[PDB]
Amino acid sequence: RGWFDILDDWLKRDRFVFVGWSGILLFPCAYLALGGWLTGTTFVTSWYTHGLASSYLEGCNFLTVAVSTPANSMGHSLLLLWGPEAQGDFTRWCQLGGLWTFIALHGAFGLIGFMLRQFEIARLVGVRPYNAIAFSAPIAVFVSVFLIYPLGQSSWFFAPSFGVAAIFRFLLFFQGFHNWTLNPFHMMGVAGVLGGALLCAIHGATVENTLFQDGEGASTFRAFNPTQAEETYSMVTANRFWSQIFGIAFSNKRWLHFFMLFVPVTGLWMSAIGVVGLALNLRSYDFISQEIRAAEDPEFETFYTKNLLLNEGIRAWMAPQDQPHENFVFPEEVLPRGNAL
Amino acid sequence: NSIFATNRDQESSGFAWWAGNARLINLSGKLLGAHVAHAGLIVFWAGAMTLFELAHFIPEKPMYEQGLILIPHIATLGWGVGPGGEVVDTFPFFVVGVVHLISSAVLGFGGVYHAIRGPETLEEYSSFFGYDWKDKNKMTTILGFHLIVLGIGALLLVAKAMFFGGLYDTWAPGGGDVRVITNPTLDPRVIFGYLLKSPFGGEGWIVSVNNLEDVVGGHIWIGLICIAGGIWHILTTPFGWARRAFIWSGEAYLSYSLGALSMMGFIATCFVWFNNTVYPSEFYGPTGPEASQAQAMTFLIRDQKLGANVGSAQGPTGLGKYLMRSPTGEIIFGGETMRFWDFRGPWLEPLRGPNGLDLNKIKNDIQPWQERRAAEYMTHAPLGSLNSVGGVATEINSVNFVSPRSWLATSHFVLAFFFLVGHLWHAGRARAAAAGFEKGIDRESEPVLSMPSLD
Amino acid sequence: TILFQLALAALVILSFVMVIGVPVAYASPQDWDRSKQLIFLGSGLWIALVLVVGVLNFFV
Amino acid sequence: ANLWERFCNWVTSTDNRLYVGWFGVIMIPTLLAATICFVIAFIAAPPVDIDGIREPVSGSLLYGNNIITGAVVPSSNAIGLHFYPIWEAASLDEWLYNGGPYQLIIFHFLLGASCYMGRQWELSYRLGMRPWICVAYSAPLASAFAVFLIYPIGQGSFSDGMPLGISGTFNFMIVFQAEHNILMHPFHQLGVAGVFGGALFCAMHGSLVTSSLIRETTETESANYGYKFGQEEETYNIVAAHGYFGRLIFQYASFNNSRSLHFFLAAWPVVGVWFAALGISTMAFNLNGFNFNHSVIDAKGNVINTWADIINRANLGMEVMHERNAHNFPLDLA
Amino acid sequence: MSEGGRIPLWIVATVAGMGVIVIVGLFFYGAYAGLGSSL
Amino acid sequence: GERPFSDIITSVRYWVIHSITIPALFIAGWLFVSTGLAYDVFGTPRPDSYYAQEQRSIPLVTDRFEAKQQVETFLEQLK
Amino acid sequence: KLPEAYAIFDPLVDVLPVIPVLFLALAFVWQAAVGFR
Amino acid sequence: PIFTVRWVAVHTLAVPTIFFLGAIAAMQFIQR
Amino acid sequence: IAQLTMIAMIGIAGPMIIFLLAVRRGNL
Ligand code: CLA
Ligand code: CLA
Ligand code: CLA
Ligand code: CLA
Ligand code: CLA
Ligand SMILES: CC1=C(/C=C/C(C)=C/C=C/C(C)=C/C=C/C=C(C)/C=C/C=C(C)/C=C/C2=C(C)CCCC2(C)C)C(C)(C)CCC1
Ligand SMILES: CC1=C(/C=C/C(C)=C/C=C/C(C)=C/C=C/C=C(C)/C=C/C=C(C)/C=C/C2=C(C)CCCC2(C)C)C(C)(C)CCC1
Ligand SMILES: CC1=C(/C=C/C(C)=C/C=C/C(C)=C/C=C/C=C(C)/C=C/C=C(C)/C=C/C2=C(C)CCCC2(C)C)C(C)(C)CCC1
Ligand SMILES: CC1=C(/C=C/C(C)=C/C=C/C(C)=C/C=C/C=C(C)/C=C/C=C(C)/C=C/C2=C(C)CCCC2(C)C)C(C)(C)CCC1
Ligand SMILES: CCCCCCCS[C@@H]1O[C@H](CO)[C@@H](O)[C@H](O)[C@H]1O
Ligand code: OEX
Ligand SMILES: [Ca+2]
Ligand SMILES: [Ca+2]
Ligand SMILES: [Cl-]
Ligand SMILES: [Cl-]
Ligand SMILES: [Mg+2]
Repeated sequence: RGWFDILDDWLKRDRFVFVGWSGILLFPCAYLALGGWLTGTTFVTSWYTHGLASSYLEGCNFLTVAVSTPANSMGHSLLLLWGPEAQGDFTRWCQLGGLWTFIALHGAFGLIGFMLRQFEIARLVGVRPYNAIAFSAPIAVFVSVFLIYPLGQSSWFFAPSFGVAAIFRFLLFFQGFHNWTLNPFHMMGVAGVLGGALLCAIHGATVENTLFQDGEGASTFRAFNPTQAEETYSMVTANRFWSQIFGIAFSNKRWLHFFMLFVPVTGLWMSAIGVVGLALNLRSYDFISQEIRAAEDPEFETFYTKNLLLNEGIRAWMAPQDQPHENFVFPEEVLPRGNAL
Repeated sequence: NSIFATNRDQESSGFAWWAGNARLINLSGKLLGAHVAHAGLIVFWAGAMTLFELAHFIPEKPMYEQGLILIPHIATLGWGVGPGGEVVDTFPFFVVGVVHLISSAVLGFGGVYHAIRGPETLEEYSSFFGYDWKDKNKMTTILGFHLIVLGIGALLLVAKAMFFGGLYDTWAPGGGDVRVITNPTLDPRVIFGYLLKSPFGGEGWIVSVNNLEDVVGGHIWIGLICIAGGIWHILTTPFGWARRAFIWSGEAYLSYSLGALSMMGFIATCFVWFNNTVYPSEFYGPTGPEASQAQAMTFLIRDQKLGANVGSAQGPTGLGKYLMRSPTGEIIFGGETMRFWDFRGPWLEPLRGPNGLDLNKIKNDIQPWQERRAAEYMTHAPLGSLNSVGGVATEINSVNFVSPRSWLATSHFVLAFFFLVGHLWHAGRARAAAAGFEKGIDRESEPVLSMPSLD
Repeated sequence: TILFQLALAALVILSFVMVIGVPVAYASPQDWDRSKQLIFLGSGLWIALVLVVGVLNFFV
Repeated sequence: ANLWERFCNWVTSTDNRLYVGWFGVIMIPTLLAATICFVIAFIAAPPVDIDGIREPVSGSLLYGNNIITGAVVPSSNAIGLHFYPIWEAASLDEWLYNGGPYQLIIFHFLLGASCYMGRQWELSYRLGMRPWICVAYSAPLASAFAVFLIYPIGQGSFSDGMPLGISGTFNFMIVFQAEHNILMHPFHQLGVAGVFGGALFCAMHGSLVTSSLIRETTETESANYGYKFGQEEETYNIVAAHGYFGRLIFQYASFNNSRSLHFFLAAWPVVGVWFAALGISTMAFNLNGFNFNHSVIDAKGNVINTWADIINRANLGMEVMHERNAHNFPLDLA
Repeated sequence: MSEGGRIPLWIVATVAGMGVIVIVGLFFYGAYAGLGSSL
Repeated sequence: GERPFSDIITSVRYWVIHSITIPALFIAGWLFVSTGLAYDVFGTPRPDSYYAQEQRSIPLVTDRFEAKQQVETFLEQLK
Repeated sequence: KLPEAYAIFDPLVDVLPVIPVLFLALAFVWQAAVGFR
Repeated sequence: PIFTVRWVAVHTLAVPTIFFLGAIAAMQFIQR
Repeated sequence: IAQLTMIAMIGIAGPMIIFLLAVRRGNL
């Protein structure tokens, strides 16, 4: 038997950590992404790319450390260690933000490896590959947010930086500049996430509160057997309860579980589509009819125009430090401010 | 021997380790142990925390600047302090602390005794100390002893107020001071008046109690009420209507107490956030409303010094910049602090007339001590970060400050909340367990299968 | 008196010994009769030292 | 058969298409009042002086809003926490100007939703179920209490409660960030882990059970026909499911006890969302998110900004702009 | 010996656990001293 | 088809090995920082290397292809 | 500060308040020792 | 010298982790 | 040092009780 089959046997042995052909892509990329992140957040600055301290070494904490995007002047350079910016100098590479592209690109190929792993294992065990299908949502999110978005903008600088506070800054930028909460694609995303968390909770609670008494213990976990043929909870009782409480109820367990896949996965896909528009500044920023009325009528005020005033605050107050390559100087007298504050 | 040999395992008790304490429900001796030892932990904390506070206390600096919550309780009872809440003697704080910490050794001793050495169940040992949760008469008797004990505790506050030095009175004439209460309010129209008042703005239910006479008198009523109720419960057994209304089990009783403690915790939260009588701002810092009012006072003072006619200054919206009307006409401070016009505090009340803030008094009678107190309170508003950076959320690092009022309101809200969740958890479980289905649905006898279809 | 500084150090040391000692005695299978004797002795000593520290407080 | 006894039997009947119950006797009228007032106000209410500065904000559709910008607007800052029922107003016109609908709706709603929660306990008891679905629902309920009642209480006004509308919600959230730096608060962080985790585990569970459905149908039909309501046997192979997941990660990170699995599905989002609710409810008393503004300083004393300092600039933008006519003094203290 | 069971798992757990608490405690200390302390 | 972790981590062999290796890695990490080598490997500023003495503007990279040189210049400008 | 006679005990007084927390943690050491049976 | 996949897997994480934690422990003593 | 020593002593005590009882087959 040939070397290919011999390699295939070995790759697919049942061991504590399954490897597979997929593992050849997944393990190195995921390891380098995760270790890239730990390495930059522990040791690496963002002084030359952002004017920011971003590592434990400089004094940041777990909330404030980040691996930051490269400077805007890099554009969408791949920023390869050996490429023409760092020219093979590891220290300069770090200082130029090359760990950001390192982690984004290895992280992207690692996600591809993970989903291929999901396919490979499902094929080996003989189950349908719905888990891999469901994983397309995290992938759409990663790709639209960390790749497509900065690719439509001026440079990687405007991608999210990998860090807790840095991601918060990304949220707030999207509010002030994109009005992203107004976007119906974001709103569908919200619905899928909160509706998914709702489904997760209500189903988990429902099963646990319609269990059949299958033991004498007051702690009811031991009364389940992985091999038992019988449902562990009553679908008929659960259905009656929800029909009477809420008006409708699941009656079909396969539909129920398929819907649990459908909701959060669809939500994440929709939010990704909106971010693809935001790559181009194709926002849902305004309602034209509102602005035409407000411009002509200084007594007309809604929560929509209140939020734009907050956004104008955000852009003017945050832009000079957030976008240092622009060299903004905004004299105090031009800053928008309400009374007193 | 065997690891399963004792009754302290899932195999014997029917409860997993993470529900370990439920094994105690019918083991009155080990249960007494758990309780006494827990009470020891509460006492130990009161003692050790007080001494930690004292070791850290710079007595001339305000307490509220120093992350203290226990010294302010002792100070409010009149111990250790003089006019304006100045700390005249730290020894009573030391005493309170040491005596709790010594008492905790004894409760801890007794609790460890009962928990691991003494008799597991008390019933064989004694008909007085033994009990059955289902014995309604014995349940009301123990409740009754405890009611009498609580009644006594309330009379001890009255004793302190009336006979043993008095209480710190922030409203005391001529400035805040320890005062002996000689004329407690006993008129039940006043005392139960508080219980019937709305909890909404400008009313504030019992949180609005604003003088020590009412506080002391209310504790005379509570003391007697509780002692009479204790006797009542020792001499009676539950009426039929009550027998049919409740679930009679240890877990049911636990659930009732959980709902009660939740309610009390939410009440405590409101008390410490709004009340500046039993939580003196000299010790706890200004309330949110107080500090907002104080800002308006502060700029009213400053601008008036510069020549502003504060009564006639129109602000940008048309309402008075410093002074405006509440919705029922009272003259009140302007700007966002219009929401806080129900605020009442001793630094402010001298500027108040029958129609509200009085323009002549504001023009003529503001004293430098009012100015200093409004400034202090405005710059100690209860805003601050989790890491104790004082001020608004955009403030730079510099001042180490979170008001005790914020620590105490947030802690008790979190506790009251989880206690309501505990109440629901134990009330639902106790109902399920009394009816016999807490372990799941009988496959052989599934009640829904006997019901008609909904449609 | 500042022997105080030792009567307290006594009580503190004794305390640490009871805190380990009492629960180990109570759950130990063997010499309970002896263990029980010493626990009365620790307890009486402890109560004593607290009264001592108490009274001596007012001298140092 | 007493008339009262017949009534009690009907109220607590397990045979009503929708269960009524004693909690239902309060829930039904209070929810109907909230809903009807909400719907009329959302369509037709005139502008409301939310910030008590005689600057009315239009919330309703007929007064120029669409679905996204419309709201029932909070009661006036001049009201504060005062109780403002219709009968305290001189006229419906005054009640409307001052934001009366908002009080009426939120109070009936909170009572009605609290009774919804009791009703779930109550029906569980009637059907011989275990009692804790209502405990799971306590999480979103707690979150509603936080934004409609607890926040107003700590700040001293219902004008600061969350508006009843889509844009008004975003307004509430942005002001909240400026005033509490909620993003940097660990309880909101636990909330996020709860809802992203809930949505992840929802998808994961759904996909794993779907992956392992036992073949009962042909290709030209929906697999859902392979399960019949009330069948005794399980419809998927839990052993295949676990065999897959244990290999995806490693054997021991996979749940093989379906009771443990379903408990974890309940507990994760519920606990995270109780923390979210406690975030809003303790930020109500101004114990705020972490503040690392200027935490990093160089050898000379120069501030070296971190991402926290950038967040702080965005916050300042929100702070100085919101309620642009309401503040006369330098500090926003509630 | 590669013999398992020689050191009880509860002692391993307690000691590793205290190790974690100590390291994390040091990190919290560091939030108030030296770099990152604001001082 | 391999030994359970709890057998391994409760064994004398494991602890004999790891009582050397764990403290050794821990100490090597400690010295990577305490000797200052971590600054030089990653090009991170020490507390006295964010700014030359008077300047208050950040050494922001503004040129993609001579970014290497620009950083070098910034580093020389630290007197 | 504590009365000055007691000053030597400051470092101990500083650790005392945390002890109640060590009791919760102790429950787990214990349970691990009876194998969470 | 016989290694397993699991052994390799555990050590690629555990070895840098300890090294990093020593590094971070040291950083707690840096003063500006 | 004084603080860290009290801490280590007080902290050791709980585990010591468990360890002692375990060693002498006590009533754990
Ligand atoms: C599967 C594992 C894997 C994958 C997919 C990647 C992927 C990547 N690495 Mg990572 N890397 C890995 C493992 C991996 N790495 C490991 C184990 C290490 C530690 C040594 C690294 C260390 C590392 C560093 C330090 C950097 C990268 C970078 C990159 C990126 C650019 C790579 C590149 O341009 O290669 C180019 C080379 C190839 C694509 C090789 C292809 C060989 C072809 C197929 C041969 C052609 C044969 C042909 C048939 C002959 C015909 C004959 C004919 C004449 C007749 C890319 C995202 C760079 C980056 O991230 O910058 C931001 C970067 O700086 N990697
Ligand atoms: C306030 C917290 C508290 C209290 C007071 C108790 C009390 C008790 N528990 Mg519960 N428990 C708790 C929290 C608590 N537990 C927590 C957080 C968990 C989850 C980890 C459990 C899980 C649990 C289970 C699974 C079981 C108990 C049981 C018990 C009882 C018997 C314990 C025993 O036999 O020890 C044996 C242990 C020892 C002898 C070791 C030493 C114990 C002592 C008390 C240490 C004292 C230290 C202290 C410093 C002493 C100084 C004293 C000084 C004054 C002289 C006892 C009354 C058992 C039961 O119900 O009995 C029927 C039982 O099976 N518990
Ligand atoms: C009512 C309870 C309460 C309140 C309001 C306070 C308040 C305060 N304390 Mg005291 N204290 C308490 C109990 C309390 N403490 C307990 C139980 C201990 C023993 C550990 C202490 C020991 C203590 C010390 C040693 C010190 C204080 C200090 C302080 C101040 C600083 C607080 C701080 O920075 O926290 C930081 C905030 C935290 C650490 C966050 C706590 C959040 C918890 C972990 C989450 C809550 C979860 C909830 C309870 C339930 C989860 C259940 C769910 C999973 C189902 C502040 C005045 C300091 C002070 O200034 O002294 C003068 C100080 O040095 N406290
Ligand atoms: C609620 C707390 C409580 C309760 C109900 C009990 C009840 C019991 N204990 Mg236990 N115990 C406790 C706490 C408690 N103890 C504490 C704190 C300690 C340490 C001092 C002990 C140490 C202990 C031992 C060593 C023994 C008992 C025994 C007993 C049994 C008989 C007691 C007796 O003979 O009464 C008659 C006693 C009196 C008439 C004296 C009462 C006077 C007291 C001291 C003062 C009353 C004033 C006031 C109410 C105090 C309030 C304190 C408060 C501020 C905290 C009974 C089961 C015995 C038993 O288990 O037999 C096998 C036994 O040997 N106890
Ligand atoms: C911890 C304190 C406590 C506890 C747990 C109990 C428990 C009990 N009592 Mg006792 N009681 C106490 C203190 C207590 N009592 C005191 C101090 C007194 C003296 C006044 C009494 C006097 C007393 C009498 C005269 C009676 C009881 C009875 C009972 C039993 C039935 C109670 C009941 O149905 O309440 C539930 C209350 C109702 C069903 C009535 C509805 C109450 C409304 C709807 C609630 C409104 C309050 C609101 C939510 C918030 C408060 C503010 C308000 C003032 C506006 C039960 C065993 C009865 C019995 O069986 O005795 C043998 C009985 O007749 N108690
Ligand atoms: C980048 C790069 C690379 C690589 C690297 C690597 C691979 C690394 C790794 C690294 C690592 C691998 C590291 C690790 C670290 C770790 C850490 C630092 C940890 C920490 C932790 C902690 C701190 C914990 C905490 C906690 C939690 C989490 C929960 C609860 C409990 C506690 C709190 C304890 C190379 C050479 C290729 C090339 C160039 C670039
Ligand atoms: C049952 C049980 C439990 C519990 C237990 C408990 C809870 C106990 C308690 C305990 C306690 C609660 C104890 C106490 C102790 C105390 C003491 C021991 C004290 C002492 C004191 C002293 C010594 C003093 C000193 C001093 C003075 C006098 C002055 C000032 C300074 C000083 C501080 C030095 C557990 C969980 C484990 C589990 C198992 C079972
Ligand atoms: C000290 C004081 C005072 C006074 C106080 C008092 C006089 C109090 C009283 C209190 C009271 C006098 C209370 C009462 C309470 C009650 C309650 C809390 C009730 C409850 C009930 C329940 C819970 C029921 C339930 C149910 C129903 C409804 C139906 C059937 C079934 C059952 C039975 C479950 C004042 C404020 C002046 C001032 C300050 C201090
Ligand atoms: C007042 C006083 C006193 C007292 C004392 C006491 C009362 C003590 C106690 C103590 C204690 C009471 C201790 C305890 C400790 C504990 C610990 C240290 C623990 C830890 C734990 C852990 C670490 C865990 C871990 C784990 C396990 C075990 C299993 C599961 C998993 C885990 C990992 C979580 C004295 C004498 C000093 C004198 C002075 C005065
Ligand atoms: C990774 C690329 C996959 C391509 C594999 C092509 C294998 S090639 C294949 O190998 C057999 C034994 O190995 C030989 O016996 C046979 O003659 C040859 O055609
Ligand atoms: O109303 Mn709604 O927002 Ca609570 O901070 Mn103050 O007031 Mn007003 O300002 Mn910012
Ligand atoms: Ca047993
Ligand atoms: Ca220096
Ligand atoms: Cl606004
Ligand atoms: Cl203002
Ligand atoms: Mg530091």
